[PDB]
Order: sequence, then structure tokens, then C-alpha cells
Amino acid sequence: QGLLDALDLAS
Amino acid sequence: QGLLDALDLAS
Amino acid sequence: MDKNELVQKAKLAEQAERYDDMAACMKSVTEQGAELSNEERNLLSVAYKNVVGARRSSWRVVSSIEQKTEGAEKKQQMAREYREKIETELRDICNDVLSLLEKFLIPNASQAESKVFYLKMKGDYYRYLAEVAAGDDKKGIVDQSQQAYQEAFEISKKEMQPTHPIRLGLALNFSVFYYEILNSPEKACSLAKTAFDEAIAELTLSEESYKDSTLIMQLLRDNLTLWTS
Amino acid sequence: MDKNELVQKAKLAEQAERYDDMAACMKSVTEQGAELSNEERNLLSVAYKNVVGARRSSWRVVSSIEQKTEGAEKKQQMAREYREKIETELRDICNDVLSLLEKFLIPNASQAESKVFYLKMKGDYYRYLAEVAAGDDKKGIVDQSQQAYQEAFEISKKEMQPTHPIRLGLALNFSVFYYEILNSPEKACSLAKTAFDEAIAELTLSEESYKDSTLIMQLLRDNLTLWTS
Repeated sequence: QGLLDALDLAS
Repeated sequence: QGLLDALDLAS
Repeated sequence: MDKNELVQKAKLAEQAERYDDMAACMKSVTEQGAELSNEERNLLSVAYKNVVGARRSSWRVVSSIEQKTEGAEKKQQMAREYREKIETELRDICNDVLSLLEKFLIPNASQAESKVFYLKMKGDYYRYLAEVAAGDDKKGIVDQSQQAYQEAFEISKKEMQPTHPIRLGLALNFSVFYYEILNSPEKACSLAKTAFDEAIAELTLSEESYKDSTLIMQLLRDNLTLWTS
Repeated sequence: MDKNELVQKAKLAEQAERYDDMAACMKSVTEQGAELSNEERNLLSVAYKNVVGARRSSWRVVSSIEQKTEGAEKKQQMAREYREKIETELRDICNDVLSLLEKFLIPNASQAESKVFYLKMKGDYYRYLAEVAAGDDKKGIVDQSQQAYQEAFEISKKEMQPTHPIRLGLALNFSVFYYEILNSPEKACSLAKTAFDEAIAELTLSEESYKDSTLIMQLLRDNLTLWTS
């Protein structure tokens, strides 16, 4: 969550 | 449009 | 540098959503001292509205954290100092806009529409200062906002149609000033309802301008229902 | 200043959506030289992802204007110079992140999960440099991205479950690197499809972590359908 956002996911 | 945005409308 | 290059940079800044850059370009266009065309005045205002707007909105979130943290002293201090850094930028930006208004924009304004647009701006920026005003300046700041607004509003009532977006936007903001800053819902309602009725009563206008005016009238109605419970 | 105050400022910066401030706080937490907890590593990454992300997105809009303005020389020059100012910030930020990675984060990483997270970051930031790379550095930059990714990916395959968000996020980004930067849809598809199948095949996990992994698997499937026409 914090982690999903922190992972800087490409599109 | 440009004008609406420029008018800095309060909520 | 060249006025027209600066203006092109402002538009590129805008498409990039880089409003601090956009403001800096339009500020220095303004400071060359010639009157701005409409387009330029719109770019200036859009830029600073976004620059001050990001700070007001940050200021709100953080003030509110600062309130919820009474009285865990160390946490509250963290929030308060951050709040002050934000407020420090907010004031500098309002001061800059207000100085531009006084040195260049309101002085040069050669038509009524411009006068009103800029006096409305002056009301808006003093109002943003009032939102965050230290008790000992608040009064003078609030008087400065209300007079700039009142002056804009008198000119607009003599010189512009009730349905003009500038005049409606001004009635919207002046009425929000009365509610939020002066805590007079009475005054605010009678202002908004009055502008909305005056525009209806005129209502003629074309298909686009008919939208802009309608959108702003919708905002006045919205606030009206809200404020009357 | 005090690490924990800096961390609290980072969180307030984050709630205010002031990512440049947030990055500056987390950068200077990092530079005190102790290993970051998870929370702190997440705050660092969130901050810089937003800081670099605003610039990449501005860079795109403006590069694209610069292309459409060939060859109106004066307009194109306006767009190109603005593009370079944006690129100037983009590079400085990537350099900073990459220097943090090399001096502090990857050196201190004491668990596999951290190693992978940070090597993935290193791949990401070299990748952002590659997006805007001048022809004469491009090759070295692209090699630097691919090796950091490849190293992260090998460690993650030995040390983490196929459904771990970090490992999936890394498979997503490495596969986007192959498509967008290396122009190998083949490689990209086989990477993404492979990570997605490996995670399915394991699929057990709890109700939250089950979501994070599913959300990232959805992104891998989305890119997969896209890339296969």
C-alpha cells in the first residue's frame, strides 16, 4: 500500500 | 475557459 | 529578456503544469511595465492561482494535523514548523502578486473589464493572506480585501453585464469572503443570491459564454443551498 | 538535525503532497549513514518517485511540443530550452538518487528484500536517465540499468516468493525497460508472462498481500495483452 506506492510501478 | 480558469473561482 | 519569448515559456510551463515557472515568466513580463493583453493577464492569473493554490491546500492539510496534535509537544512542533514554512511561501507569493497589482496591473488597466479583473484579484490575494493571518494584522488585511472587492464590485455593476463571467466570479468570491473570512452567512447569501437573480433576469447570451456564466451561476446556487442548510 | 524529526517532516511533506521537501528530508536521513527501516525506505522511494515522476511527465509534454514545432525555429527553440531545463532537473535528481544508492542504501542493505528493492531502484533511475539520454552516453546508461535490474532479479528469484510485490514490481519494471528502452517486445513479454505464470503457480497468500500481488499481476497482464496486439 505504502509498499505499492513505494515500488514506483511502471504503467 | 482560459477565462474561467483565470478567474480563480472559490468553491 | 524578450516579452514574447517569456510568454511562450509561460505557455510551455503551463502545458508542463509547472506553475511556479509559469508565474515567474508572467511576473517578469508584467515588470517590463506595458499593459498585458487579455491572454497575458489570463496566463498571469492562472499561473499565480495555481502557485498560491498548491500552498493553500498544503497549508490546510498541515494546519489541521497541527490542531490534532495538541498537545504532544514534539509532534505539534513538527507540524507547526512545517506549517510555517508553507505559510512563509504563501505570504511571499501573496505579497508579490499584491505588489504587481499595485505597481503595474491596476495602474495600467485601460478598460473597465481589466480594472474589475484586477481589483477582484487584489481582493482574492488579501483574502488568501487573511486565511492565515496573525491576529495582529488580521484586521487590516481583512479590510484591504473587502475594500478591493467592494471597489471591483461597484465598477462591475456600472460597467459590465450581470452575466459577464468576470463579474459573476467576482460575486462568487466576494460572497465566499463574507462567509469564510467575515463569518456573515447573511451578507454572503444576499450577495450571492442577488448576483444570481440579476444574471437570470438578464438572461440573449451565446452558446459558449452561455456556458461559462451558467457554470459560475451553478457555483453560486450550490453555495446558496449549502449555506442555508 | 535529528533523524526522527526529519522523518516526521517527511511524513508531513507527504500529507501536504510536497514531494521535493519530502525527498530532501529523506535524503538527509539517508546521509546520516544508518540503515533505513522499511518505513523509511518507503518514504524515501515514494518521495523521489514523485519528484522524478513530475519531471518525467513534464519532459514528455514538452519534448512532444518540441517535435511538433519543427521547424519553426524560434518556437522550437522555446520548447527545446524549456525541455532542457526540465531535463536538467531530471538528471540532477537521478544522479542524487543513484549516489544515495551507491554510497548508502545498497552498501547497508542487510536483508535480501532490501537488496532487491534498492537494486530495482537503481535499475529504475538509470532507466529514467535512459529516457532522455544524449546519444553519446545512452549505451553506458542503458547497460547500467539492465545490469542493476538483472542483478536485482536473480537475487529475487533465489530469495523471495514469486508473489512478493517487490519481486513482481521488479518484473513489471524490468519488462517495461525491455519494451520501451531496448525496443524488445519479445524479451519484455517473455519476462512479464514468466513472472505472472510463476506467481499464479504459487498462488496461499492472505487477503491484503493477496491484493497487492494481484494488482501488480493485473498490470503485467495488461501490458501483455497490449504488447501482443
